[PDB]
Amino acid sequence: RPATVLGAMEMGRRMDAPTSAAVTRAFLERGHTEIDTAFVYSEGQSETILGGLGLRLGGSDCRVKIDTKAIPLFGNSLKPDSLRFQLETSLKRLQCPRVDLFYLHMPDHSTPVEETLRACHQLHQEGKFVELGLSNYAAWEVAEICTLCKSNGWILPTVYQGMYNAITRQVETELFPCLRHFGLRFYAFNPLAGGLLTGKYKYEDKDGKQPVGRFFGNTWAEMYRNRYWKEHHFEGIALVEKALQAAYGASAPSMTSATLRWMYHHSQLQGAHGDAVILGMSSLEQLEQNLAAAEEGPLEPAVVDAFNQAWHLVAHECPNYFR
Amino acid sequence: RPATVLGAMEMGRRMDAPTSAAVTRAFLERGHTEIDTAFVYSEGQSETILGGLGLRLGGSDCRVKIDTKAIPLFGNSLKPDSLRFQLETSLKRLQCPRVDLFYLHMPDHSTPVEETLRACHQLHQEGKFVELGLSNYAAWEVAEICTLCKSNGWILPTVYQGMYNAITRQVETELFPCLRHFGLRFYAFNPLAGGLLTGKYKYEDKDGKQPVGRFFGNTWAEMYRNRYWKEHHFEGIALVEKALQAAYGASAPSMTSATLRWMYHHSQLQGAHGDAVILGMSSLEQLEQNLAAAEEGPLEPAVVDAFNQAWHLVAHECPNYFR
Ligand SMILES: NC(=O)C1=CN([C@@H]2O[C@H](COP(=O)(O)OP(=O)(O)OC[C@H]3O[C@@H](n4cnc5c(N)ncnc54)[C@H](OP(=O)(O)O)[C@@H]3O)[C@@H](O)[C@H]2O)C=CC1
Ligand SMILES: NC(=O)C1=CN([C@@H]2O[C@H](COP(=O)(O)OP(=O)(O)OC[C@H]3O[C@@H](n4cnc5c(N)ncnc54)[C@H](OP(=O)(O)O)[C@@H]3O)[C@@H](O)[C@H]2O)C=CC1
Ligand SMILES: [Ca+2]
Repeated sequence: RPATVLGAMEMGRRMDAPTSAAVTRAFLERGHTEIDTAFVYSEGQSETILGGLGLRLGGSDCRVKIDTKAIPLFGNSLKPDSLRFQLETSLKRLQCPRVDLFYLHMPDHSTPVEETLRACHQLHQEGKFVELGLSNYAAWEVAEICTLCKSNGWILPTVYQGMYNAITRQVETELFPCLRHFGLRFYAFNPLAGGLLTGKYKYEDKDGKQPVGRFFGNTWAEMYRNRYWKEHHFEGIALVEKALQAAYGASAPSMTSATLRWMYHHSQLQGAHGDAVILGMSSLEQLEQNLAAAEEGPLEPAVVDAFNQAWHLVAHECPNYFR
Repeated sequence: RPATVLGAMEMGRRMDAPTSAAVTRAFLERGHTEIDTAFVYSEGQSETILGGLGLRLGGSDCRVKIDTKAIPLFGNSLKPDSLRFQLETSLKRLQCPRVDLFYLHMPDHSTPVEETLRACHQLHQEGKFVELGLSNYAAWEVAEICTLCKSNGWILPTVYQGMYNAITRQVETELFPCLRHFGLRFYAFNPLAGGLLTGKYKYEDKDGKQPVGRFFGNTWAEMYRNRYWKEHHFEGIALVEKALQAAYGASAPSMTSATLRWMYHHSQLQGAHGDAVILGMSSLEQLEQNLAAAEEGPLEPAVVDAFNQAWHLVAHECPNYFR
């Protein structure tokens, strides 16, 4: 019931222009509608690829919805001037007059949030975007922002994009309550923990095999290792894999599939409120594999219990949902 | 360095009028200053006892600072009218014209927070209290409240009273950052987890011994059991007890003492910001025992590591700091 959005992060990085176009064709041919990219993804090659797929983005004669973000990393801030530069560039790349969703990618702890939101309003007034979004803000920062917008009559954020998966559930305690209260819908990223929950890695690979992927041989490799590559995580994947063979046997699904099905059927996400899962992939064979799992049904209760047991294993060493 | 406040919950319940007066005398004779009670504590007998100790409370010729609260349980709400009835009664009981701190005991999910705060302001304008407080609100509810007060020119809350102890640290992740941002000081309750961290119980008592205390034979017995009486908690106390004997030997302190010393020396509480620990007791022998531990010095690092290891044991099954 929960929506599916296309994660365009690896477009320009692991997937070339052709592979990315193929993936977008596949995604849309399953009736899905929305795509997530960002100013910063693959040095801007992501937004430029999508902008050149002739999707007439931002138009009225247009079925596809597009999402982008502005960050306060590198030279950039979320101060008014930088904020504009980043969006205006995203637009020129995407070859469109406006985006459907515009996120603040992360908190800019050096810029008062008031200044940023006023600037967001002024940009909304100019029709550069439809909906405002937040990502990686703490629950309480969201509460502040929404209250400031109500009282200053600025556009309220209506979508939160956050780190959520079967073995990473910090968002549940405070963020979700908060989001439901202020009426934001939640879009999940890292739904496979970068691929860790596909079960294709073993802990001992950090010392030896080091397979070129999300966790090895790129700029952000180490960050992702500090996030998800813990011993207790690999215990938890094993625990689920054993529970899968036990309850399903020979007919057992891949735990790529199991992990995605957890998000769609057994998480706190709710189709009713417009929540979505942002799917990640580095290849077409992976997307087809994942889109299938999206449509698959719910899991036996004994497996959902095992996921829960695995989460309890790692909860103490869980990464923060906020920067 | 962190302050000490007297928990007056058991006054009228486990401690009679005489025992409570004795405890207040002892507490003040160590140079401490502030006392925490509530409208609801022991059906009002707490506030009435304190009011009859001739402390000339709320007066100018008065060394002691007094704290009370209004709840939205039972008939009561935090709507303006109820709010007044509760405070006005607290005053008549305490025999004083104003309280030094006035908490909203818990969130009233059936009353818009705006209505409540306006009423709090109007009551502050009338000089019924000095400082406004919150308790058991989610970090993000606090952020909302403070922002509404700034923008509506109402009194801001300046003290948060929250559930905090060596084996219960959920407040650390989001609440504390938030509190430091809005300038609230934190007062810890449940510092001994209701007495569980005194190490006087063993898990197997629920089935047999059931010793009349915080955890047995009262209205709230079962709530406290659902909060702290878990198997993994008792593991953790054992882990600390072994670490104490290991690093200190024969000269090892009681882990009533160790637990309190953790709050005062090794927690996130900071004397600098005016943070405090609210001490609980059901007898005078307990208070003298605890007040001693308050003044004791810091702990060996190997023991602080053991507390940390114990917290990691129970973090997944940790009670929420918010209602
Ligand atoms: N702003 C934010 O806070 C964030 C937003 N996002 C957005 O959300 C999306 C989701 O995040 P992401 O980390 O991609 O989510 P995932 O947890 O699903 O990670 C996707 C990764 O998992 C692996 N994978 C994908 N498909 C398969 C498969 N079929 N079988 C085995 N492994 C597979 C791939 O890793 P590998 O290359 O190792 O094979 C792929 O790169 C991103 O695309 C991006 O648009 C992402 C990160 C941050
Ligand atoms: N803001 C809020 O929502 C809350 C506020 N409060 C406040 O917090 C204060 C402190 O909380 P409280 O839970 O009472 O504090 P603790 O967590 O320290 O628990 C106190 C209880 O533990 C036991 N105990 C005390 N001293 C000893 C000792 N020396 N050796 C062994 N056991 C001991 C006693 O329980 P027993 O005799 O029954 O075994 C005592 O009644 C309260 O008094 C109250 O003012 C309390 C709850 C909620
Ligand atoms: Ca282990």
